[PDB]
Amino acid sequence: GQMRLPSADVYRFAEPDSEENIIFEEGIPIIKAGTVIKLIERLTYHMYADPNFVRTFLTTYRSFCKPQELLSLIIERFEIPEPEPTEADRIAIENGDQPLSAELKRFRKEYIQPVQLRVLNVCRHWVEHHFYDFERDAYLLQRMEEFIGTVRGKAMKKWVESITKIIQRKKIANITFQSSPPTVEWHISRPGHIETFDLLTLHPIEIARQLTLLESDLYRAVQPSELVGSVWTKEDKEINSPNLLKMIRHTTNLTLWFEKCIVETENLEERVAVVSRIIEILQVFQELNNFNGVLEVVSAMNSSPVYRLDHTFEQIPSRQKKILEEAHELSEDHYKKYLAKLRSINPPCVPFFGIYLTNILKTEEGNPEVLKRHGKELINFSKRRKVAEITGEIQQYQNQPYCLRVESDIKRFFENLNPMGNSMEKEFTDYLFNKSLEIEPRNPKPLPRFPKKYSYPLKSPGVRPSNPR
Amino acid sequence: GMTEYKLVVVGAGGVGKSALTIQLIQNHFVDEYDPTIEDSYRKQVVIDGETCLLDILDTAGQEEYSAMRDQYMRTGEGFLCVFAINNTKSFEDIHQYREQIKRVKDSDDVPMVLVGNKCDLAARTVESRQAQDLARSYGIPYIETSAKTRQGVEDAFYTLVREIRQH
Amino acid sequence: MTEYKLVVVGAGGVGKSALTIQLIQNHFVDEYDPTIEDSYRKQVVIDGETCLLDILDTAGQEEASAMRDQYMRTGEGFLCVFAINNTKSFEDIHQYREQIKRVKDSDDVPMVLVGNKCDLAARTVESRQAQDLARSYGIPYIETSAKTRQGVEDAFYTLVREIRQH
Ligand SMILES: Nc1nc2c(ncn2[C@@H]2O[C@H](COP(=O)(O)OP(=O)(O)NP(=O)(O)O)[C@@H](O)[C@H]2O)c(=O)[nH]1
Ligand SMILES: C[C@@H](Nc1nc(Nc2ccc(F)c(Cl)c2)nc2c(C3=CCNCC3)cccc12)C1CC1
Ligand SMILES: [Mg+2]
Ligand code: NA
Repeated sequence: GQMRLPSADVYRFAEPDSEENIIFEEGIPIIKAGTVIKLIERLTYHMYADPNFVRTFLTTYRSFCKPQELLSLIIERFEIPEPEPTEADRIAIENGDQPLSAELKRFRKEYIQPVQLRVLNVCRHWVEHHFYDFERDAYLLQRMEEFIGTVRGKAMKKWVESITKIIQRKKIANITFQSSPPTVEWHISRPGHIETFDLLTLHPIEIARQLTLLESDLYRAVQPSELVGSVWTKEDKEINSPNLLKMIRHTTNLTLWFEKCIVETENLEERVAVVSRIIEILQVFQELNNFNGVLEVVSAMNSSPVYRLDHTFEQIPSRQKKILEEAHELSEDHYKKYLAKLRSINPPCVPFFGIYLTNILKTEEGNPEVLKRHGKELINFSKRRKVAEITGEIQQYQNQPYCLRVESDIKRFFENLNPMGNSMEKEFTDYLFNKSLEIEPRNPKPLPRFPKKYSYPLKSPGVRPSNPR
Repeated sequence: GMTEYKLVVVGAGGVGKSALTIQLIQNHFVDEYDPTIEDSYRKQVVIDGETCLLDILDTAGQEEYSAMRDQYMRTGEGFLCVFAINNTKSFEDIHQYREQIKRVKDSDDVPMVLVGNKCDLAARTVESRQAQDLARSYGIPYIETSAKTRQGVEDAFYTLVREIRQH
Repeated sequence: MTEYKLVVVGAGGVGKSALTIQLIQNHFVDEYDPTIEDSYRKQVVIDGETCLLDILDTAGQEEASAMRDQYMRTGEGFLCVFAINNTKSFEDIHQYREQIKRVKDSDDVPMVLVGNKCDLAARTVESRQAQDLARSYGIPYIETSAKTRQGVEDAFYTLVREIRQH
């Protein structure tokens, strides 16, 4: 038979499942909704582990339970009463013999020890992967240290001592590869001559590599805490989502820099060379699976100042038109081809973050926080699972590092890129559009001629890499 | 067969803009949504007895990618310009959204509707007369919608389709 | 994209977590933090086909020994890990092999025998002894180092191939 349980009056997590406290989706069960007590019971269930659920719960729980209350509840879960001696044990003791304690030993082995270990696994995951709760609430951290530091008894000792050390390390807080990274490539600008760095003087291969390292680092820095609760859209977004916003502002700045490079090149022949070079950088972004970089270029070519430049577009070589068209088509039909490509490539990659943001926001906005059933309000956990499926996909692509060497001067050049200067956005984008009208006026105005601005060769070195001994 | 209309929702973030398309495309009567579901932004409807397919682009949440607005707007034939009736800044943003649409479409007469969205019970700060006056100065319809009761949602999209049909 | 459920099992301290984190993050973990149960995901192209690996990293400490049936039921293939400088961990392999076969009620479960810590000179389990055991199970034997990455992709991706052809 099943093990008997403590009375639900002394241990709340022994209440029977019912539709008034838990609802399952239609081989472990998947929870659609439940009370917080039932969610925590199943988070730490005696029959099976559910590591995905631990991640989902710890990522999303603050929309229905405060961190201080979660700790109180899992401590309550941990403190399981042991059953009293049975009739057979009683009779043995009355005769001066040692009882077999069969039911007690089974309850310890099959209920208490698994539940307690799974509570500690929640604590371990909480500290290792969601430590911001403790950074933001020093008293919560004190409570966790005290709880872990006072767990007695030998069955849990190895993990209690380990978790104590993990907490202490987190308070005060290296890559190996299958091969060597390729050699850094140089064109007109030579190493150390940062004052000459520009779109056409750096090597297009190395522009794409160094932007990919920068954009990969920005992608990898975004934590789920910046996404849950749609906080990057709210009034405190600069406080709650700083790494995400830094990532987006880089993408915006690079798109605007590409546009500025194009329209400030007034001579048609030179402007064709600029556009061709940007499409070569796009080709290397594609080769590196840097889809953020691909879309930086695609957004620039779709912008009002650039898209209208028919005389420039006409002179783009056919093979480069085909590269740009293929990249543009990734975005068509609500990013259908992009989504299929992301799911087919071999990482490392840099995803485009915008689709994730829209899907998290719409999942939050389009589903209710609670479900009402039999007069009770149950937490709608299916909604949180859907959000955590998206944050889990994000995290999966944050693991793989690029085997590319940083060039510190090229990195600093792109870190400090500031195409808008001190201008406000409307000011600056109006300037770009008026430049576009100057260099290629609306028909039937005649096309003017403009002097060259570049004194160095415009011929591209191409984007196939070189390899000396 | 049937005509497909490519519609684009634009407007300030953080003030419930996404509720407009969610409530439309939703199972009207079950309050649930998976936006990742291929063609959860397509809906077949009958407007004035003529069946058509709506394809709605709402990039809610991507507002900080400001240099992508041209790309997204370029996909559309008609536009819903949305502000929140309790956020005056979102209302003041409308002029620049409309100017940007006109530039992207290279036309002074782009089918569009102005939508005032009631996203919560916080106090209204944009009166309907102010929004009607703005819409009239542009020559476009004004529709008010609730982000919670679905009121006005069908009217906003069907009015825009009528603007496209009568362009 | 096919999904594959891999489970990493073996005695405490043999390097199950270090192997998994080397595969996932290209990082070697120096600390010895005993695992309760962890799970990782990895998209990777293997023999020209994209798949999604779900990797369950399990507890080797004996105090968790009564909690294994639940993860053995879900797993589609098993990395059976011992350390080549720890003869007791090698003797523990057969207990994992027998429990997996019982739980899954099958003589034909995808498995790979992994001898980890092969960067260390002071070996106490000879390759021949491990290879003999692997042949008796019908499975390959791969020596690995979570520290240097030697053999790590080979071990995990060989297991994928055995699930794929199961
Ligand atoms: N030299 C060397 N040390 C290794 C290697 N793999 C793991 N270690 C070290 O061995 C120790 C235990 O590693 P760990 O991955 O935690 O082992 P585990 O099998 O996951 N232990 P548990 O079963 O308790 O979760 C750590 O100090 C780790 O750095 C290896 O290939 N070489
Ligand atoms: C592949 C590319 N497609 C198109 N691009 C561009 N232009 C353009 C693109 C890149 C440039 F570097 C410059 Cl300079 C220009 N115009 C187009 C037009 C026209 C617009 C306005 N007049 C009529 C003709 C029509 C159909 C497609 C395009 C897409 C990324 C955007
Ligand atoms: Mg481990
Ligand atoms: Na206001």
